[PDB]
Formats: sequence, C-alpha cells, structure tokens
Amino acid sequence: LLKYNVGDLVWSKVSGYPWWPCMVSADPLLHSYTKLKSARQYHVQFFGDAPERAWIFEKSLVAFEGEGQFEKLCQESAKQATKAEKIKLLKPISGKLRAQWEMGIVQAEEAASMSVEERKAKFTFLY
Amino acid sequence: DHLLKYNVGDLVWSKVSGYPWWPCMVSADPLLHSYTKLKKSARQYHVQFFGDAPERAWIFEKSLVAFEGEGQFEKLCQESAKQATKAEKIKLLKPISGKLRAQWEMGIVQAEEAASMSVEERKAKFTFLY
Amino acid sequence: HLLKYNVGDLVWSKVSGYPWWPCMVSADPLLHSYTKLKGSARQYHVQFFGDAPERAWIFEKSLVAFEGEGQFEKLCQESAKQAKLLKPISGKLRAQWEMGIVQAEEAASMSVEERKAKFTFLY
Amino acid sequence: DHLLKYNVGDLVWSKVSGYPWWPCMVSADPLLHSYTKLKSARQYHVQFFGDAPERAWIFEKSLVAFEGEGQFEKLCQESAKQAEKPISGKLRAQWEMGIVQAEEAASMSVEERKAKFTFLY
Amino acid sequence: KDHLLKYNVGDLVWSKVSGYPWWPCMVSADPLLHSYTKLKSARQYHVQFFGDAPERAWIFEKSLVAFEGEGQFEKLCQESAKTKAEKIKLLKPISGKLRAQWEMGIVQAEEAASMSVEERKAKFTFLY
Amino acid sequence: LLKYNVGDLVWSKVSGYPWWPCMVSADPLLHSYTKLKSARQYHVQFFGDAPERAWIFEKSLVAFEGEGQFEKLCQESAKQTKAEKIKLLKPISGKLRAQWEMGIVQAEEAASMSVEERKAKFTFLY
Amino acid sequence: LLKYNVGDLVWSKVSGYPWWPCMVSADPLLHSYTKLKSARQYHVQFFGDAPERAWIFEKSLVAFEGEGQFEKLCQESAAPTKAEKIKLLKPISGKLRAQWEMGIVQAEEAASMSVEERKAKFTFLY
Amino acid sequence: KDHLLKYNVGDLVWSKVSGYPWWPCMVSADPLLHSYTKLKSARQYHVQFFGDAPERAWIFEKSLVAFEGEGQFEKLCQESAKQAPTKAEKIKLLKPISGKLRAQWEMGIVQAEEAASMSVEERKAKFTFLY
Ligand SMILES: O=C1COc2cc(C(=O)N(Cc3cccs3)C3CC3)ccc2N1
Ligand SMILES: O=C1COc2cc(C(=O)N(Cc3cccs3)C3CC3)ccc2N1
Ligand SMILES: O=C1COc2cc(C(=O)N(Cc3cccs3)C3CC3)ccc2N1
Ligand SMILES: O=C1COc2cc(C(=O)N(Cc3cccs3)C3CC3)ccc2N1
Ligand SMILES: O=C1COc2cc(C(=O)N(Cc3cccs3)C3CC3)ccc2N1
Ligand SMILES: O=C1COc2cc(C(=O)N(Cc3cccs3)C3CC3)ccc2N1
Ligand SMILES: O=C1COc2cc(C(=O)N(Cc3cccs3)C3CC3)ccc2N1
Ligand SMILES: O=C1COc2cc(C(=O)N(Cc3cccs3)C3CC3)ccc2N1
Repeated sequence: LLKYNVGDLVWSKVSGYPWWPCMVSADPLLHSYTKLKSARQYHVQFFGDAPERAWIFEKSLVAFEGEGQFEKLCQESAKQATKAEKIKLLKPISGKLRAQWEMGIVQAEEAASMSVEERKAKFTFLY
Repeated sequence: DHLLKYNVGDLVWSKVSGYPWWPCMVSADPLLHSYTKLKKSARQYHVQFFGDAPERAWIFEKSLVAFEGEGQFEKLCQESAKQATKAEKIKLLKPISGKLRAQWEMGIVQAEEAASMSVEERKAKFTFLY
Repeated sequence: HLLKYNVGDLVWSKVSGYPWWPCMVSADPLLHSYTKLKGSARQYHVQFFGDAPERAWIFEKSLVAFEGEGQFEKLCQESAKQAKLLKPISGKLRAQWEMGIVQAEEAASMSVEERKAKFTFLY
Repeated sequence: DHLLKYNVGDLVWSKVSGYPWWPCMVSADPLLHSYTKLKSARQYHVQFFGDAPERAWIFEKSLVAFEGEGQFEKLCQESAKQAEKPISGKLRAQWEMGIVQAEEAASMSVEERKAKFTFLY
Repeated sequence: KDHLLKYNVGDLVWSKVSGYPWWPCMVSADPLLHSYTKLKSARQYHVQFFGDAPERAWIFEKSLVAFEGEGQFEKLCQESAKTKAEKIKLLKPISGKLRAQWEMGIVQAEEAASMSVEERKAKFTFLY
Repeated sequence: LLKYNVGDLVWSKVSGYPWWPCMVSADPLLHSYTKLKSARQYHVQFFGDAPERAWIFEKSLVAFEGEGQFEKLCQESAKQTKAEKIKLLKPISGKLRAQWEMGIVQAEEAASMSVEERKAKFTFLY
Repeated sequence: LLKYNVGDLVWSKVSGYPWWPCMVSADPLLHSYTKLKSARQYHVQFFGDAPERAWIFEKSLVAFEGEGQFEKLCQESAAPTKAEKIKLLKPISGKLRAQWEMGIVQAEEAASMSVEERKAKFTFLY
Repeated sequence: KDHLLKYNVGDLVWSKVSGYPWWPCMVSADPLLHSYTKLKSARQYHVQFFGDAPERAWIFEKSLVAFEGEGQFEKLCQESAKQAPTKAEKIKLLKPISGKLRAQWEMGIVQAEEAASMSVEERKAKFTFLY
C-alpha cells in the first residue's frame, strides 16, 4: 500500500538542483527501495550520462508523466519557498548541468514508453 | 506480468539435457530485456543458473519446476528417469561429482538463501550482472 | 565498394567441429580491421552470437549472409554433401546456439547503425 | 545515414555554454543506440575527446566539421562576435589531450577510428 | 600482531577532514599498499568514506573517533567548534549533494554496525 | 574455536583434482567463511592465474606450510578403489600443471606475509 | 638520448596545483610516452587515490627523489606576478592535501622498487 | 639490473606447453607478483599467450624460442617430434591443429606479427593484457 514501487518514474527535488527525472530502485548494497526516517524515503537513481543515486523523502517526489510537468514543478516550488530561493528556483539551467538534465529527460521518456519489467531490465544502473 | 506462471525473481529448477536439475532464478535477458517469450505455441522463460560460475538460458516451461528446496531433487531425478532411452535412465540416477558437484552445491546454497528473502530483496541481491 | 561484407552485416560462420553459427561482422578490438587477406583469400572478423560470445577471423568461403533460422537445414545438408554434420546439436551448445539465433533475429530487425550500437560485444 | 550532414565516426567541434569549442566524435548513444534525433531541430550524439571522456546530445547549429586545431582561433573570434579568454589548468590539459586524440583519429579511415576511439560506457 | 592497535581492519570510525563534516568510515587496507596503519611519531589509519560515491584516505588517529551511531555527530561538531571563521563553518548544517551522500554513509555505517566484523568486511569493503 | 579463519592458507582436495593451494575467504555473496552442511565446511579460493572458489569440508582441508607437503598428501590420499589410487599418484601435466604451479607460487608468496597484508593482496575480487 | 623513460618518477607542475608526484607512462590510447609540440612533452600519471594523467612539458618536470624536494620546488616557483607568489607558497588543505599525501606515499613506495616492478605495480589501468 | 637476461618484458617468444602447439607469446610481468623472470637452478619467464582468449604462465627458458614470425612453426614442430623419445608423442606433435584451437592460434600469430612490427615500448603499451 506504498505510493511508489521499483521501476516507477519520479521527479526528485534536491536543494540546489532542478527537479530531476528519476526511477525508483533498490539500493545496490542495502537491497531496499523504501525506508522510514515517521517519514518515508525512496531510493532513486538520477537519469543521464553521469548517473547518481540517493534516498529521497516522498514529500520531494512527484510521479513522472513527461517533460511538460517541469514548468509547473518550478513555479510551485518557487511559491512554496525565502525571497532569494524563489529568484534562484525560476532561473533556467545552463552548461554541463543543462545537457545532463536533457539527457536524463530523454532516458526517462524512453523508459516511460516501456512496460515496468522491460525498463527495469534496460535502465537499472549497475553499481 | 500477474497472468504468467513465473515472474522475474521466481526460483525454479531447470533441466538441460546432460545436466542435473539445477537451482535457477527467473530473470530479464541482459540484452533482449524480456523474461518470457513464445517459441507462438510454447512458453520459455530466461533463467540464470545459480553458482560460483553463473550461466543463463531460455528454458521451456515444461523443463521448469517451482523451487521450494533441495529435498525436491531426489523426486525430480526419479521422475525424469521414469519419463526417459535405457542409457539416459542409468545416466540420470547417477550422483554428480568433482567440479560440477561443487558448483551445484554452491547454487543450492545461493538458492536457499534467496528463498529466505522477499522477491524484491532477492532480485536486488542475486541478480547476476552481465 | 568491392567487398561482399561490411561491419554490422549478419552472417553464418562455419568452424570445423561446430554447427553453422549466427554471427555479425565486426572490427578486431585490438587490430581495428574487419577484413584482411590471409597471404589470396579474404577473411572477415566475426563475433559469434550468444550468452558466451567469442570472435574469430573466418574465410569468406565459410561465410553465408544471414537471413534467418530457416537457412540452417540447407546449410547442414549442403556441408554434408561437400564432406556427423547431419546429427542435431544438444545440451549447453544447443542452448547457446538458440540464444545466438534469438540475438541475430533481433539484430536483423534493426537498422545496421542501431544493431552495431546494441550488439557489438565489448572487449 | 547517407542523407545527414554527419554520421557515426565523424569528427566535429562542439560548443557547450561555458566551455571552449571542443574536439568531439559523432557516436551512438550507449543506452538509446541512436546517433541523431529531431528536438524541428536536429541533434547529434557526440563524445568529447580527452583523458576524462564525456558525451552529450548537441544541436547541429553548435557543431562544426573538425579539420584540425588551426580552426579554434576563428571559431572563438566568430563565437565572441555573435555573443560579456584562453583556457588554463586541468581544462587546458584535457582540451590539449582531446586535440591530440582527435588529430590521431583524423589521420585514420572512419572504420578504424570507430574501432579505436569509440569510448566504452 | 594487530591485537595491540586502537583500531583494526573493519572497525567503524568517524573521520575529520578540514572543510568536511565528521564522516562515517570503516578502517580498511590500502588497495595498493596493503597496509591499514602506519607511522608518519604519529599513527595514521587507512579509511574508506561511506556513501554512494566512496573515497579513501590516510587519516591521523587524532582525527578518528570510534563510531557508535549518528547520535554522536552533534557532540563531535560542538567539540570541534570549541580560527573564528572555522567555528562558524563547522556548526553550519550540511546541504545539497553532500547532505545526501553523508546521509547515505550513515545508513551504510549503521547497517555495517548491526553486523559481526567478518561479515561487514565481506559486505562493505569497497573494491578499487 | 574454529580450526581455520579468513586468510589462512590450506590445501583442498576436490575429487578428480590434485591437492590445491588455497586461502580461506568469505563467500562474495553469502559473506560467511564457514558453515555446517553436523560436518563443517569452509569457503576457499583456489590459487592460480584462473581463480575458482568452493565450499570444502574440513576433512578435505590441510593447513598449508609449503610445496614439500604435496608428495605425502598424494601418498596418504592414495592409501585411503584400485583405479582411484593409480590416478591419484600420477603427476599432473599441461594446462593444469601450469595453473597448479602458479597457485603454489602465489601461496608461497602469501605465506611470506602477515595475515592482514595477504588478505589485502591475494583476496580475489568477485 | 631522452631525459626520461617509462617508469621514471617525476614532479609535475600544472597551473593552480602544487608540484605533484608522478611516474612517466605510455598514453593508454596513443601508446607513446614522449612527443614534440619543437618542445618535448612526456605523458605522466598523477599519483593518488583518484589518479589522473596528462601530457606535460619537460620544462614543468623535475626528477623525483623524495618529499624533501617539495619546499625548494615551491620557493623556486614563487613567478613575476605578486598574487601568484602569495598563492604558490600557501600550504594545501582538505581533499587535495589528502590526495597529495596519498600520491607521495605511493611515489616513495614506487621509488623503493626496481623500474620493472614499479611499472608492473603502479601503472594505472585505463 | 635487467640488461643481463636473454629475454626482457615485451620480447616476443614461442612457448611450448605439453599437449599444445608452439604458441605466439609476449614476455610480461606477473599481474600479482610483478616479476617477469625467476629461478626454479633453472630460469623461467612469465609469458602471455596471444589470442582472443588470453592466458599466462611461468615457462622454463628451455621451452622458449625468440619469435621472428609464423615461418618458424614448421621447424619448431619437426625439432620437437625428433627430441620426443616416445613414439606416440611424435605422431601427436606433427598433427595439424583444428577447430577452436586452430582459430585462437591463428588469432595469436596475427597479434604477434602486429606486435613484431612495433618498437618494444609501443607493443608493451598496446598488447599487454589487463588482469
Ligand atoms: O547525468 C546526471 C544524472 O545525475 C546527476 C546528479 C546530479 C546531482 O548532483 N544531484 C544531487 C545528488 C544528491 C545525491 C547524490 S547526487 C541530483 C540532481 C539532483 C548532478 C548531475 C547529474 N547528472
Ligand atoms: O556455477 C555454475 C552455475 O551455472 C552452471 C551451468 C552449467 C551448465 O552448463 N548448464 C547448461 C547450460 C545451458 C546453457 C548455458 S549453460 C546448466 C546446468 C544446466 C554448468 C556449471 C555451472 N556452474
Ligand atoms: O554463446 C556462444 C557464442 O560463441 C560460441 C562459440 C563457440 C565456439 O567454440 N566456436 C569456435 C570458435 C572459433 C574461434 C573462437 S570460438 C564457434 C561456434 C563456432 C562455442 C560456443 C559459443 N557460445
Ligand atoms: O577529457 C575531457 C573530455 O570531456 C570533457 C568535457 C567537459 C565538459 O564539462 N563539457 C560539458 C558537457 C556537456 C555534457 C556533458 S559534459 C564539454 C566541454 C564541453 C569538461 C572536461 C572534459 N575533459
Ligand atoms: O559518498 C561519499 C563518500 O565519500 C565522500 C568523500 C568526500 C570528501 O571529499 N572527503 C574528503 C576526502 C579526503 C580524501 C579523499 S576524499 C571526505 C568527507 C571527508 C565527499 C563526498 C563523499 N561522498
Ligand atoms: O588457476 C587455477 C585455480 O583454480 C583452478 C581450479 C580448478 C578446478 O576445477 N577445481 C575444482 C573446483 C571445485 C569448485 C569450483 S572449481 C579445483 C582444483 C580443485 C581447475 C583449475 C584451476 N586453475
Ligand atoms: O589522487 C589524485 C591524483 O591526481 C590528481 C590530479 C589532480 C589535478 O586536477 N591535476 C591537474 C590535471 C591536469 C590534467 C588532468 S588532471 C594535477 C595535480 C596537477 C587533482 C587531484 C588528484 N588526486
Ligand atoms: O587465445 C588463446 C590464447 O591462449 C590460449 C592458451 C591455451 C592453453 O591452454 N595453453 C596452456 C596453458 C598453460 C597455462 C595456462 S594456459 C597454452 C597454449 C599453450 C589454449 C587456448 C588459448 N587461446
């Protein structure tokens, strides 16, 4: 009766980073995909050419449908945020990070076009 | 997926001609990314053979039996021998030796540890990287 | 423009003591060439499809363009007439041969560039 | 493939905002297995040459066919006029390493350079 | 004989590197030099930093504290804080990528602590 | 109170193979080095250029001191089936003789080291 | 008649970094260890827990004897620019100090070995 | 230091292992022990066997011959069969290699001949097998 399961596509918010396309996965060492810290976390892998992973709170996850959600996610996170935080959040990503974000989105949209089992077999990053 | 006999992470015994019934786990093809196919008229599942030197194959459902534990192996042998050629029966009942006996034993140890786990955890621990 | 095969082309290869095997023409990971002349008679570097991949320099005379599994029967009967060969493969080798066929038929359903990017075995 | 400006193995200079024009090679995505796509505007997948290789989907407008190092000065002066400094340290070394790899790759037939310089991922 | 040093291979410690928070670590052998401790008059131990992006270093014994759990971190910070700029920096709570990796390390160290030293060595020794 | 511990050098006997230079190690997956199958087993790594690993019974392990033990191990195993004895005393050849030799060279180099150092140098990665 | 050869231990200077313990090695892709750019360069590998590599000019290389040279290298490098001198003499800290220290430890162990043995142990795989 | 031995790291040799044909090899350091030669009264060298499935071994100097090219293989076989006092050993030695082993032997020769066309430093950097 949990909201997300292994293979589910999510957007994750990490402070200092834009909403990033992710996939819920098992921790390569701890072999769990969700845990309690009173507050639920899920283990995610960040999509793109330089993959990363983290334990992200459910409050910082939104179900991924496509790229078109990103604008609303920014404007909603800006309205919920400190005067300096809002001006920082609405600012568009550039350079290396813009390319990697774009690469992530391309991988996530390709993953979305697949059945959960097939995308787990293709897009689960090996560690 | 909820409609097939087996799913990714399920533990099965696989029979390959010339080999004993082997402890396996149903898994995604590392290249083709499918775990089952029709060869439609006959279903196959992609399995990984447990042990210190892992292998993988597409095995017909007719050659798969749900894994419960080591105690099933004797019945599987005696049933396969009764279903089998005069030379095939004498070969099937003969107990495994050397390198293959060790690797079979190692597989059994891995399968029994995998069986003591929830499907999600065993997929995350026992899925062999290729 | 004069070679019969190019990198990414799907072929059947015959190695003495083995059945006609589903392969793909590839570059040598060290020598970086896909074809050479042994001496008068052309060879191509191929990768044998399956769960346990291998590679070799095979003579053009031992290569046939891969269309699908349906060719295997004729390849056997033709090799037998030119010569054990007619006897069907079993055990581990039958499984690996089957796995190769499955990989080759998936590779055949793809554009040459995509199949090179997906099925070129890393060494 | 015979209809696009670039193909797998072609050497190009790539411009990424905040980075100098970089010696690259057109290649297939190691995951998606495509080398070009449309986003109305064509992109090509490239690998950045060097001792620490990277890769990206770059628009055709930000790619220039690589001939040699001698082009870099003009590319900078043209990119400055269209747009408010010479590279140093770690980045200067890695850029230099890319030039060395790209110029070696340019001295080879497309098939051989694909077999030698395609970065494994 | 190893039974004479304060720490041994597999022991869980907190390590302090200037500009970084007290980090959950395990004492391990150098993957190249194959030693876990050395003298520089002053003893050092080779450690691995726990997390999703593992690192390693030769850290002085003076900068190591035996790991019991996360609850020690607050005292370690307040004691390290007690240079004017260094104190204001030390007491400040970690954010972004580093906070996530620190959290991942703690999760790994607390799992490792729930194990016998032989098992934790076999599970948590990072390959190099 | 166990006879062997992680890093200990042993000779292992597997039916159809000569007594082989090994090291007691933790299973890369199960993370245990010993188990009870009433009869104790230890997880070992076979030394050589093509390393292998297995769960071997304590009855089939002998503490490794050096190569000089091999002759006695053969003659004792032979004394312990008529065909099995003639096979056991026969000296190894080809690929297997080379790999056995490579194992002994690695084991003797491992023996010249403190247990911690040999664990850090000779534990095969899986 | 080249000053350096594969396996030789040197100090390399890269702008914005302290003199770093290296070892001359062949380029893992281009298979050359030296080239001319007029001015000779050597391919070096930077010692440490996070190894790197580069083509460094001979003018920015000094034969490595030991850590004791570092102080003189700094004071000699300390640069017509007033800001450059104050930044060069300043001691390294944090992550970089640890990795520099790890490099020195590796270079001094490499120095205690014959060239062939150190090439077989310390050549970083790529 | 290493200027007095017959072979050095990077040198191309043919190696004879009982039950196998004379094989194209390169003298290399042991990936673990980091030595390329040792005494067992009799000198051995660490070699890597060329081919698509590389192997390595410590081979006695008596079983090594400096590699010049493929053309030497016939004489090496003829010399080996003449030195082999056993009647069965001679008939086995002169027999030509087949199947998988013939292909891998061929692949080794192709690699060794490429390696021979290079300076010792370059061939060490290109053909030293990673372990
Ligand atoms: O290709 C990629 C994918 O992953 C990235 C993560 C990051 C990245 O730094 N983060 C923050 C992290 C938290 C835990 C570890 S990483 C994520 C964006 C939120 C930066 C660039 C990346 N590039
Ligand atoms: O560690 C292990 C696990 O896998 C093995 C498979 C085999 C083994 O050969 N097989 C047959 C195969 C089918 C196709 C590829 S392999 C399986 C027993 C039925 C032998 C030894 C093994 N040792
Ligand atoms: O999955 C696979 C793919 O490759 C194989 C090759 C072989 C196999 O042994 N060969 C012969 C070879 C010649 C050169 C190297 S290998 C090829 C079939 C003709 C056996 C099993 C395999 N299984
Ligand atoms: O050796 C190398 C090669 O690649 C590099 C890329 C970069 C580098 O950061 N970039 C920007 C990127 C966009 C997408 C991913 S990386 C490229 C120069 C434009 C920096 C240093 C490198 N060093
Ligand atoms: O997942 C992880 C684990 O290791 C890290 C180390 C560091 C990190 O940078 N350090 C400093 C180092 C000294 C020697 C090499 S690295 C350690 C915290 C003190 C940063 C992020 C990490 N993330
Ligand atoms: O370099 C090496 C080291 O390991 C080997 C094991 C074997 C080898 O086959 N065995 C039997 C095995 C039991 C379990 C898995 S392997 C061991 C000798 C007893 C053969 C050759 C080897 N070569
Ligand atoms: O463990 C290590 C070893 O290598 C490093 C290089 C560097 C490092 O960044 N450099 C500069 C480089 C030039 C070419 C590529 S890298 C070298 C010190 C001069 C930083 C940290 C390192 N840590
Ligand atoms: O591609 C290759 C290269 O190496 C091989 C070695 C062997 C091979 O088995 N040997 C014997 C060995 C002794 C020590 C380890 S291996 C060598 C030929 C004499 C067989 C096939 C090979 N294929």
